[PDB]
Amino acid sequence: KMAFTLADRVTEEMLADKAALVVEVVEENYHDAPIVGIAVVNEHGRFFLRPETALADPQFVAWLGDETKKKSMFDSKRAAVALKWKGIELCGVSFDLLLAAYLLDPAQGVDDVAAAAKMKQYEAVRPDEAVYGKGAKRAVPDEPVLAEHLVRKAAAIWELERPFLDELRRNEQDRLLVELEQPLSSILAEMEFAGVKVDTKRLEQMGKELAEQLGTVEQRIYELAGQEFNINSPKQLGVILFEKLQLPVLKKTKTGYSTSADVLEKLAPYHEIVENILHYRQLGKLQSTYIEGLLKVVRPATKKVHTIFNQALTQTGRLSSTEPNLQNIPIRLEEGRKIRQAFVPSESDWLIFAADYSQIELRVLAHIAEDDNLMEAFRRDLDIHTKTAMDIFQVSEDEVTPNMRRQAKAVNYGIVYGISDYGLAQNLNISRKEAAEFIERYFESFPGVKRYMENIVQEAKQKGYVTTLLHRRRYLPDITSRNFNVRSFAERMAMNTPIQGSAADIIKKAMIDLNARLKEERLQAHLLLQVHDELILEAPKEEMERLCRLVPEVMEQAVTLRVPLKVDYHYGSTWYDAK
DNA sequence: GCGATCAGCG
DNA sequence: ACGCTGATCGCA
Ligand SMILES: [Ca+2]
Repeated sequence: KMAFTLADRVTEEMLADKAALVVEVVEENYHDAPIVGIAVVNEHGRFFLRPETALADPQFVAWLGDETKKKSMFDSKRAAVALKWKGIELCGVSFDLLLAAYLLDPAQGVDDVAAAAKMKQYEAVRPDEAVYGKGAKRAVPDEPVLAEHLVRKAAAIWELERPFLDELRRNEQDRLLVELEQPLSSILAEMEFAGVKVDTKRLEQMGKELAEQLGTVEQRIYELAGQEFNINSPKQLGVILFEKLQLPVLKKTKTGYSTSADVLEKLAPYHEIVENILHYRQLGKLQSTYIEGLLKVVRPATKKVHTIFNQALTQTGRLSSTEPNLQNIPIRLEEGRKIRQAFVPSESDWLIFAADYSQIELRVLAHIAEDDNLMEAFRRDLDIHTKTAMDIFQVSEDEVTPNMRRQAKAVNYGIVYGISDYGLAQNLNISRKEAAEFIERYFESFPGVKRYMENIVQEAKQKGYVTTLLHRRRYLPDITSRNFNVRSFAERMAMNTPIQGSAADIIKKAMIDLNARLKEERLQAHLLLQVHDELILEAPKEEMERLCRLVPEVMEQAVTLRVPLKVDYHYGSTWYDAK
C-alpha cells in the first residue's frame, strides 16, 4: 500500500546526502544481535535492502560511515551498536526521533516509531508489537511484510523530523537534542560496545565462598526459629516473626506483614533472628544478582559484559542501565563491595579511573534557589553531609562514622525533597516532635530553599510542567489533582525533578566535553560507565597522571554555576581500587 | 505479571 | 508520609 523498491543491489540514488534510515534489530538486547533488514527513504524514493547484500556492499558501508551523509533515524544507538558488532561504523546521524520524542514528553514512554508518530497525528505505520508479535509468538514476518513495515517507519521518520524540530524549538529544546542528547547517543554506543572486562575466576570463587556462608546462616536461622521455612517466603517468614515468635507488627503491606529491612532493624532489640535474616538476604542478593546474574551475561570469549544505557527512559533525564545493571553494583557493605574486584581493565597494564561530583544536587539546588547560606556553604567547600551528621548526633567531625554520614545524607536530600516529620522521625529513631522542630530549624538556616520549593510548586501549577537548567521538561498533570495524595506526590516531583534532572544535564555535558578533550589530546583512555554523577574510564597506566588533571577539570567546567562544582577521583587496578 | 525487597545514585 | 532507577523472587 506504500510504494518502495525491493532492491537486489545497492544503487547510487540510495546514497543521497540526506535520508531516513532504518537498520532493524528486533531482539531487545541489541548486542551481537541480527540485523533483519534495512530501509532508506530519501528524495529519490523508498528502498528496502537485505542486510547480507547492503552490509557487504562497499559503497553502502562507506555511505553509512560518511559523516557528511546525514541520516534521520529512530533509536540510532541501537543501530550503531548492532552495526559495530558487524564491524561497520555508522556516522552522520543528524536526527533521532526517539530522543526528540523523549525530550518533548518523557511520560509518553515512546518505545517505537508508531508511538512517536502518534504525537504528531501520523498513523501510517504500525506498532512494532503488531508486526513482530510478543513473547514466545515473537517472529520476524515474511519479507514483504517486513520490508513494508521498515519502509513505513523510514517514511514516517522522514515526515516527522520537521514537526518534531519545530516543537523542540518552541520548547527551547532543539539545542538540547542536537548538541547534547544526540552526541551523547554516539558516546554511549562506544561505551556499550567496548564493554567492561570481568575476572570470572574471582567471581566464581566468591560465589563458592558465598554459597558456604549462605548455608551456615540458614541453619542458624532455622535453629533460632525452631523449624525450617522458605526464608524468602513472606507468608512463612511473616508467620515465624509475627505469629510464632510474636514480634510486634510495625508495618503492613497491601499483602500482609512487612519484613523490609527497616522493620527488621527496629525488631533487633526483640530477637536475634531478625539480624540473621538481614545477613541472609544480603548474602542471597549478592549471590543471585551480582554473582550468578553477572556470570550469566558475561560474553565468554572476551569475559566482557556489555550493558545497555537507556537514554530515553527516566522521567528526570537520568540514564538507566540494564542487563546487567552496572549502576547499582554494591559498595556500602564491605562484603558486597568486594564484587568490584571482579571488574578489571580490558588490557594488561591498563587501569580503571573513576571521577565523581560531590553533592552535585545540593550545589545545583544552591544555584537554582540562590539560597545565600547554601551558596556560602559550597563556596567554603563544606561537606554538608558530615556537618549535618555532627548536628543530628550531637557529635564532632572526627566522630562522624560513615553510617552516620549516610544517615545525614538521606536527611539532607529528604528535607529539600519534602520528607514529612513522620518520615524523618522514622528514619532517625527520634520523636515526631523533635523531627518537626529539626525541619523548621533547617529551613530557618536555608529560607531560600524553602521559598524555592514553594515557588517551584506554584510555577508547576501555572505552567503545567517543570524544567531543568538545560530545558529538559517534565509534565505534571497531577499537580492540580483534587486527591491530596496524588497532588502531594506531584508536588514532590516538582521539587525534585528540576534538581535531579539538572544534575543529569551536567554530567551528560561533561561526558561530551570529556570525549572531545580525550581526542584532542590523542589519549587511548575511553569511558566505560556512567553512574549518575560518576564517570568510569579505563586507560593505559601511562596516561593516569594526565587523566588526573584533565578529567576533574573537564567535569568541573562542564557548566558555570553560582557555586563551584567539585570532583573527586581515584584510579587503580580494579573498580574496587578506583576509590 | 506484579509487589516487595534491596542494590545504587541524588 | 524525600526522588530516580533495575533485578530477583514468591505468589496472603
Ligand atoms: Ca558522588
